[PDB]
Amino acid sequence: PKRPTTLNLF
Amino acid sequence: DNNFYSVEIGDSTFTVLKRYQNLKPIGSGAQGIVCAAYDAILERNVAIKKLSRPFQNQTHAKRAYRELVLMKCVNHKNIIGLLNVFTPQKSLEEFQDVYIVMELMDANLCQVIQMELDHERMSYLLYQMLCGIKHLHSAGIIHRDLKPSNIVVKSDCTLKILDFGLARTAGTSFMMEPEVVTRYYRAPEVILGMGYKENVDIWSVGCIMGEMVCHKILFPGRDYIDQWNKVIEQLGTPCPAFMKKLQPTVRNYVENRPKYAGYSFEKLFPDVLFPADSEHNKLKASQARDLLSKMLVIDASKRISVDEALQHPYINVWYDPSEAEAPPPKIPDKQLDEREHTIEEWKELIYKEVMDL
Repeated sequence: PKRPTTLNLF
Repeated sequence: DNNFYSVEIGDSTFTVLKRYQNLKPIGSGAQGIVCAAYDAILERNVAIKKLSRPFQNQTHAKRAYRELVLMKCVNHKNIIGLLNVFTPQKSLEEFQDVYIVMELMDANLCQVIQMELDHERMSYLLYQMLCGIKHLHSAGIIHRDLKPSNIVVKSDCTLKILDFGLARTAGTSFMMEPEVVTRYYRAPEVILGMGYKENVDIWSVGCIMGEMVCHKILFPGRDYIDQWNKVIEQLGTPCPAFMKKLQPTVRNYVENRPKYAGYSFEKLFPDVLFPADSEHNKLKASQARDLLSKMLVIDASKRISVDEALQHPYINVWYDPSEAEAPPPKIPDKQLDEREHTIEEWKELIYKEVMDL
Protein backbone atom coordinates (compact mmCIF):
# COMPACT_ATOMS: atom_id res chain seq x y z
CA PRO A 1 0.00 0.00 0.00
CA LYS A 2 2.34 2.77 -1.25
CA ARG A 3 2.38 6.55 -0.71
CA PRO A 4 1.08 8.71 -3.55
CA THR A 5 3.48 10.72 -5.72
CA THR A 6 1.20 13.09 -7.68
CA LEU A 7 -1.54 15.52 -6.59
CA ASN A 8 -3.32 17.27 -9.48
CA LEU A 9 -3.92 20.70 -7.95
CA PHE A 10 -4.44 22.19 -11.40
CA ASP B 1 19.48 50.40 2.10
CA ASN B 2 21.75 49.36 -0.84
CA ASN B 3 21.21 45.59 -1.21
CA PHE B 4 17.55 45.66 -0.21
CA TYR B 5 14.89 47.58 -2.19
CA SER B 6 11.17 48.27 -1.78
CA VAL B 7 8.44 47.19 -4.20
CA GLU B 8 4.78 48.22 -4.50
CA ILE B 9 2.80 45.54 -2.60
CA GLY B 10 -0.87 46.20 -1.86
CA ASP B 11 -1.55 49.41 0.08
CA SER B 12 1.98 48.99 1.46
CA THR B 13 5.74 48.82 0.88
CA PHE B 14 8.08 45.81 0.73
CA THR B 15 11.83 45.97 1.43
CA VAL B 16 13.76 42.76 0.63
CA LEU B 17 17.48 42.15 0.07
CA LYS B 18 17.59 42.30 -3.77
CA ARG B 19 18.41 38.54 -4.07
CA TYR B 20 14.67 38.20 -3.48
CA GLN B 21 13.65 39.47 -6.86
CA ASN B 22 10.11 39.16 -8.26
CA LEU B 23 7.44 39.88 -5.61
CA LYS B 24 3.90 38.57 -6.27
CA PRO B 25 1.43 39.05 -3.37
CA ILE B 26 -0.45 35.92 -2.27
CA GLY B 27 -1.30 36.29 1.41
CA SER B 28 -3.31 39.08 3.11
CA GLY B 29 -3.52 38.27 6.83
CA ALA B 30 -3.73 39.65 10.36
CA GLN B 31 -0.49 37.63 10.53
CA GLY B 32 1.17 39.78 7.86
CA ILE B 33 1.36 40.45 4.11
CA VAL B 34 2.93 37.52 2.27
CA CYS B 35 4.16 37.12 -1.27
CA ALA B 36 6.09 34.60 -3.33
CA ALA B 37 9.29 35.48 -5.14
CA TYR B 38 12.26 33.93 -6.91
CA ASP B 39 15.42 33.77 -4.85
CA ALA B 40 18.21 34.63 -7.28
CA ILE B 41 20.69 32.82 -4.99
CA LEU B 42 18.81 29.70 -3.86
CA GLU B 43 17.36 29.58 -7.38
CA ARG B 44 13.92 28.33 -6.36
CA ASN B 45 10.82 30.35 -5.54
CA VAL B 46 10.29 31.36 -1.93
CA ALA B 47 7.82 32.94 0.50
CA ILE B 48 8.35 36.35 2.11
CA LYS B 49 6.17 37.33 5.08
CA LYS B 50 6.17 40.86 6.48
CA LEU B 51 5.21 40.97 10.15
CA SER B 52 2.06 43.15 10.13
CA ARG B 53 2.73 45.43 13.10
CA PRO B 54 5.43 43.64 15.08
CA PHE B 55 5.17 45.92 18.15
CA GLN B 56 1.78 47.45 17.51
CA ASN B 57 1.45 46.36 21.14
CA GLN B 58 2.07 43.89 23.97
CA THR B 59 0.46 41.01 22.11
CA HIS B 60 1.85 41.50 18.58
CA ALA B 61 5.29 41.25 20.14
CA LYS B 62 4.71 38.16 22.25
CA ARG B 63 3.69 36.55 18.93
CA ALA B 64 6.09 38.17 16.47
CA TYR B 65 8.79 36.69 18.65
CA ARG B 66 6.91 33.50 19.35
CA GLU B 67 6.91 32.68 15.64
CA LEU B 68 10.56 33.55 14.93
CA VAL B 69 11.87 31.33 17.71
CA LEU B 70 9.49 28.49 16.74
CA MET B 71 10.26 28.69 13.01
CA LYS B 72 13.92 28.38 14.00
CA CYS B 73 13.83 25.88 16.86
CA VAL B 74 11.61 23.47 14.92
CA ASN B 75 12.72 21.22 12.09
CA HIS B 76 10.57 18.44 10.59
CA LYS B 77 9.77 17.20 7.10
CA ASN B 78 6.23 18.48 7.68
CA ILE B 79 6.72 21.87 9.33
CA ILE B 80 7.39 24.76 6.92
CA GLY B 81 11.04 25.39 6.15
CA LEU B 82 12.76 28.43 7.54
CA LEU B 83 15.21 29.82 5.03
CA ASN B 84 15.92 33.22 6.49
CA VAL B 85 14.77 36.31 8.41
CA PHE B 86 16.14 39.74 7.51
CA THR B 87 15.42 43.32 8.46
CA PRO B 88 16.03 46.64 6.60
CA GLN B 89 16.66 49.14 9.41
CA LYS B 90 20.20 49.27 10.91
CA SER B 91 19.81 50.26 14.59
CA LEU B 92 17.71 48.92 17.46
CA GLU B 93 16.35 52.47 17.41
CA GLU B 94 15.23 52.36 13.78
CA PHE B 95 14.31 48.66 14.05
CA GLN B 96 10.86 48.94 12.53
CA ASP B 97 9.87 45.64 10.96
CA VAL B 98 10.92 42.10 10.13
CA TYR B 99 10.36 39.91 7.08
CA ILE B 100 10.59 36.12 7.46
CA VAL B 101 11.52 33.76 4.61
CA MET B 102 10.14 30.21 4.45
CA GLU B 103 10.04 27.66 1.66
CA LEU B 104 7.20 27.88 -0.82
CA MET B 105 4.68 25.07 -1.37
CA ASP B 106 2.56 24.76 -4.48
CA ALA B 107 -0.99 25.26 -3.20
CA ASN B 108 -3.43 25.41 -0.30
CA LEU B 109 -5.57 22.91 1.60
CA CYS B 110 -8.44 25.11 0.46
CA GLN B 111 -7.46 24.16 -3.06
CA VAL B 112 -7.58 20.57 -1.87
CA ILE B 113 -10.99 20.97 -0.25
CA GLN B 114 -12.16 21.81 -3.77
CA MET B 115 -11.44 18.46 -5.42
CA GLU B 116 -12.59 14.87 -4.94
CA LEU B 117 -9.93 12.46 -3.75
CA ASP B 118 -9.27 8.78 -3.07
CA HIS B 119 -8.79 7.13 0.29
CA GLU B 120 -5.09 6.76 -0.49
CA ARG B 121 -4.47 10.46 -1.04
CA MET B 122 -6.79 11.87 1.61
CA SER B 123 -5.56 9.32 4.13
CA TYR B 124 -1.92 10.23 3.51
CA LEU B 125 -2.41 13.98 3.67
CA LEU B 126 -4.12 13.67 7.07
CA TYR B 127 -1.14 11.56 8.09
CA GLN B 128 1.47 14.07 7.08
CA MET B 129 -0.73 16.61 8.87
CA LEU B 130 -0.93 14.57 12.06
CA CYS B 131 2.86 14.12 11.84
CA GLY B 132 3.74 17.78 11.88
CA ILE B 133 1.36 18.17 14.80
CA LYS B 134 2.81 15.29 16.83
CA HIS B 135 6.07 17.24 16.51
CA LEU B 136 4.93 20.57 17.95
CA HIS B 137 3.01 18.65 20.53
CA SER B 138 5.83 16.31 21.57
CA ALA B 139 7.56 19.44 22.92
CA GLY B 140 4.53 20.88 24.68
CA ILE B 141 3.87 23.37 21.85
CA ILE B 142 0.35 23.97 20.56
CA HIS B 143 -0.68 25.54 17.25
CA ARG B 144 -4.26 26.54 18.15
CA ASP B 145 -4.98 27.70 14.63
CA LEU B 146 -5.14 24.82 12.23
CA LYS B 147 -7.39 25.94 9.40
CA PRO B 148 -6.90 25.14 5.71
CA SER B 149 -5.32 28.54 4.96
CA ASN B 150 -2.56 27.31 7.27
CA ILE B 151 -1.77 24.08 5.47
CA VAL B 152 0.20 23.95 2.22
CA VAL B 153 0.65 21.09 -0.28
CA LYS B 154 2.49 19.96 -3.42
CA SER B 155 2.19 17.95 -6.64
CA ASP B 156 4.32 15.27 -4.94
CA CYS B 157 1.50 14.99 -2.40
CA THR B 158 3.11 16.43 0.73
CA LEU B 159 2.01 18.76 3.48
CA LYS B 160 3.49 21.26 5.89
CA ILE B 161 1.93 23.39 8.63
CA LEU B 162 2.25 27.19 8.78
CA ASP B 163 1.77 30.37 10.82
CA PHE B 164 3.00 29.97 14.39
CA GLY B 165 1.95 33.38 15.68
CA LEU B 166 -0.73 31.90 17.92
CA ALA B 167 1.42 28.83 18.37
CA ARG B 168 2.18 28.47 22.05
CA THR B 169 1.95 26.17 25.03
CA ALA B 170 -0.62 25.06 27.55
CA GLY B 171 -3.60 27.30 28.02
CA THR B 172 -3.11 27.89 31.76
CA SER B 173 -6.58 29.43 31.41
CA PHE B 174 -9.13 30.01 28.70
CA MET B 175 -7.90 31.59 25.50
CA MET B 176 -8.63 35.10 26.79
CA GLU B 177 -8.11 36.19 23.18
CA PRO B 178 -9.61 33.45 20.92
CA GLU B 179 -10.87 36.53 19.08
CA VAL B 180 -7.89 35.57 16.93
CA VAL B 181 -8.29 31.81 16.52
CA THR B 182 -10.63 31.68 13.52
CA ARG B 183 -14.29 31.03 14.26
CA TYR B 184 -15.27 28.18 11.96
CA TYR B 185 -12.53 26.04 13.49
CA ARG B 186 -12.65 27.33 17.07
CA ALA B 187 -12.75 24.39 19.49
CA PRO B 188 -15.52 24.01 22.06
CA GLU B 189 -13.13 24.56 24.95
CA VAL B 190 -12.09 27.76 23.19
CA ILE B 191 -15.61 28.84 22.38
CA LEU B 192 -16.86 28.27 25.91
CA GLY B 193 -13.75 29.91 27.36
CA MET B 194 -12.47 26.87 29.24
CA GLY B 195 -8.80 26.01 29.15
CA TYR B 196 -7.09 24.31 26.25
CA LYS B 197 -4.88 21.25 26.42
CA GLU B 198 -2.83 19.56 23.70
CA ASN B 199 -5.80 18.00 21.86
CA VAL B 200 -7.49 21.30 21.03
CA ASP B 201 -5.37 21.00 17.86
CA ILE B 202 -7.09 17.71 17.20
CA TRP B 203 -10.49 19.38 17.14
CA SER B 204 -9.29 21.57 14.32
CA VAL B 205 -8.01 18.54 12.39
CA GLY B 206 -11.57 17.43 12.85
CA CYS B 207 -13.27 20.33 11.19
CA ILE B 208 -10.52 20.27 8.57
CA MET B 209 -11.03 16.63 7.61
CA GLY B 210 -14.78 17.13 7.71
CA GLU B 211 -14.47 20.04 5.32
CA MET B 212 -12.46 17.82 2.99
CA VAL B 213 -15.30 15.32 2.88
CA CYS B 214 -18.27 17.69 2.78
CA HIS B 215 -16.47 20.19 0.60
CA LYS B 216 -18.18 22.89 2.59
CA ILE B 217 -17.49 24.19 6.10
CA LEU B 218 -18.74 22.07 8.99
CA PHE B 219 -19.70 24.58 11.69
CA PRO B 220 -20.78 27.78 9.78
CA GLY B 221 -21.50 30.23 12.57
CA ARG B 222 -22.54 33.84 11.93
CA ASP B 223 -20.82 35.29 15.01
CA TYR B 224 -18.65 34.26 17.98
CA ILE B 225 -21.73 33.13 19.91
CA ASP B 226 -23.76 31.56 17.12
CA GLN B 227 -20.76 29.31 16.60
CA TRP B 228 -21.86 27.14 19.54
CA ASN B 229 -25.32 26.76 18.04
CA LYS B 230 -23.88 25.03 15.00
CA VAL B 231 -21.66 22.72 17.00
CA ILE B 232 -24.56 21.46 19.13
CA GLU B 233 -27.07 21.26 16.31
CA GLN B 234 -24.82 18.78 14.54
CA LEU B 235 -23.04 16.93 17.34
CA GLY B 236 -25.70 17.36 20.02
CA THR B 237 -25.95 19.01 23.42
CA PRO B 238 -23.16 18.19 25.93
CA CYS B 239 -23.77 15.74 28.81
CA PRO B 240 -24.11 17.24 32.31
CA ALA B 241 -20.61 16.19 33.38
CA PHE B 242 -19.17 18.58 30.80
CA MET B 243 -21.54 21.39 31.82
CA LYS B 244 -20.17 21.10 35.34
CA LYS B 245 -16.76 21.95 33.85
CA LEU B 246 -17.86 25.34 32.52
CA GLN B 247 -17.26 28.58 34.43
CA PRO B 248 -20.38 29.39 36.48
CA THR B 249 -21.39 32.06 33.91
CA VAL B 250 -20.88 30.22 30.68
CA ARG B 251 -22.72 27.34 32.31
CA ASN B 252 -26.10 29.16 32.38
CA TYR B 253 -26.14 30.36 28.81
CA VAL B 254 -24.99 26.92 27.68
CA GLU B 255 -27.78 25.19 29.58
CA ASN B 256 -30.38 27.71 28.46
CA ARG B 257 -29.93 26.72 24.88
CA PRO B 258 -32.53 24.57 23.28
CA LYS B 259 -31.63 20.91 23.74
CA TYR B 260 -30.14 19.20 20.71
CA ALA B 261 -30.04 15.49 20.07
CA GLY B 262 -27.59 15.77 17.21
CA TYR B 263 -27.23 13.49 14.23
CA SER B 264 -25.02 10.42 14.12
CA PHE B 265 -21.81 10.43 12.21
CA GLU B 266 -23.23 7.93 9.73
CA LYS B 267 -25.62 10.79 8.86
CA LEU B 268 -23.50 13.90 9.05
CA PHE B 269 -21.08 11.92 6.91
CA PRO B 270 -22.85 9.48 4.60
CA ASP B 271 -20.81 7.03 2.53
CA VAL B 272 -21.46 8.73 -0.80
CA LEU B 273 -19.36 11.68 0.36
CA PHE B 274 -16.38 9.46 1.18
CA PRO B 275 -13.85 8.37 -1.48
CA ALA B 276 -14.81 5.30 -3.47
CA ASP B 277 -14.22 2.64 -0.81
CA SER B 278 -12.37 -0.11 -2.56
CA GLU B 279 -12.63 -3.74 -1.48
CA HIS B 280 -9.80 -3.14 1.04
CA ASN B 281 -9.95 -2.84 4.87
CA LYS B 282 -7.49 -0.31 6.28
CA LEU B 283 -8.75 2.42 3.92
CA LYS B 284 -12.59 2.41 4.22
CA ALA B 285 -15.31 5.03 4.55
CA SER B 286 -16.35 3.47 7.82
CA GLN B 287 -12.91 3.93 9.37
CA ALA B 288 -12.55 7.38 7.86
CA ARG B 289 -15.74 8.16 9.72
CA ASP B 290 -14.60 6.46 12.92
CA LEU B 291 -11.52 8.69 13.02
CA LEU B 292 -13.78 11.68 12.26
CA SER B 293 -16.18 10.96 15.12
CA LYS B 294 -13.23 10.69 17.50
CA MET B 295 -11.92 14.18 16.83
CA LEU B 296 -15.23 15.95 16.47
CA VAL B 297 -15.96 15.56 20.16
CA ILE B 298 -17.02 18.39 22.47
CA ASP B 299 -15.26 17.05 25.51
CA ALA B 300 -11.48 17.25 25.14
CA SER B 301 -11.13 14.84 28.03
CA LYS B 302 -12.91 12.26 25.90
CA ARG B 303 -11.34 13.44 22.61
CA ILE B 304 -8.71 11.44 20.67
CA SER B 305 -4.97 12.23 20.65
CA VAL B 306 -2.31 12.69 18.00
CA ASP B 307 -0.48 9.54 19.06
CA GLU B 308 -3.84 7.73 19.00
CA ALA B 309 -4.84 9.39 15.75
CA LEU B 310 -1.49 8.53 14.16
CA GLN B 311 -2.39 5.00 15.29
CA HIS B 312 -5.90 4.82 13.73
CA PRO B 313 -6.96 2.21 11.11
CA TYR B 314 -7.08 4.96 8.47
CA ILE B 315 -3.88 6.79 9.26
CA ASN B 316 -1.57 4.09 10.54
CA VAL B 317 -1.39 2.59 7.04
CA TRP B 318 1.80 4.57 6.39
CA TYR B 319 3.14 4.91 9.86
CA ASP B 320 6.95 5.14 10.27
CA PRO B 321 8.71 5.98 13.58
CA SER B 322 11.10 8.26 11.68
CA GLU B 323 8.15 10.65 11.21
CA ALA B 324 5.69 9.89 13.99
CA GLU B 325 8.26 9.43 16.79
CA ALA B 326 10.84 11.90 15.42
CA PRO B 327 12.81 13.88 18.03
CA PRO B 328 10.96 16.79 19.60
CA PRO B 329 12.33 20.26 18.67
CA LYS B 330 14.31 21.97 21.45
CA ILE B 331 13.59 25.43 22.68
CA PRO B 332 16.34 27.22 24.63
CA ASP B 333 13.40 28.07 26.96
CA LYS B 334 12.87 31.50 25.33
CA GLN B 335 9.09 31.07 25.81
CA LEU B 336 9.82 32.61 29.23
CA ASP B 337 7.94 35.43 27.50
CA GLU B 338 4.62 34.55 29.14
CA ARG B 339 6.02 37.42 31.28
CA GLU B 340 4.78 40.21 29.07
CA HIS B 341 7.99 42.26 28.69
CA THR B 342 7.42 45.93 27.77
CA ILE B 343 7.15 46.91 24.08
CA GLU B 344 10.67 48.26 24.31
CA GLU B 345 12.10 45.30 26.30
CA TRP B 346 10.13 43.31 23.71
CA LYS B 347 11.69 45.13 20.76
CA GLU B 348 14.93 44.09 22.53
CA LEU B 349 14.29 40.35 22.37
CA ILE B 350 12.85 40.82 18.87
CA TYR B 351 15.30 42.81 16.71
CA LYS B 352 18.11 40.77 18.25
CA GLU B 353 16.39 37.38 18.08
CA VAL B 354 15.85 38.63 14.55
CA MET B 355 19.45 39.69 14.15
CA ASP B 356 21.97 36.83 14.33
CA LEU B 357 19.62 34.34 12.70
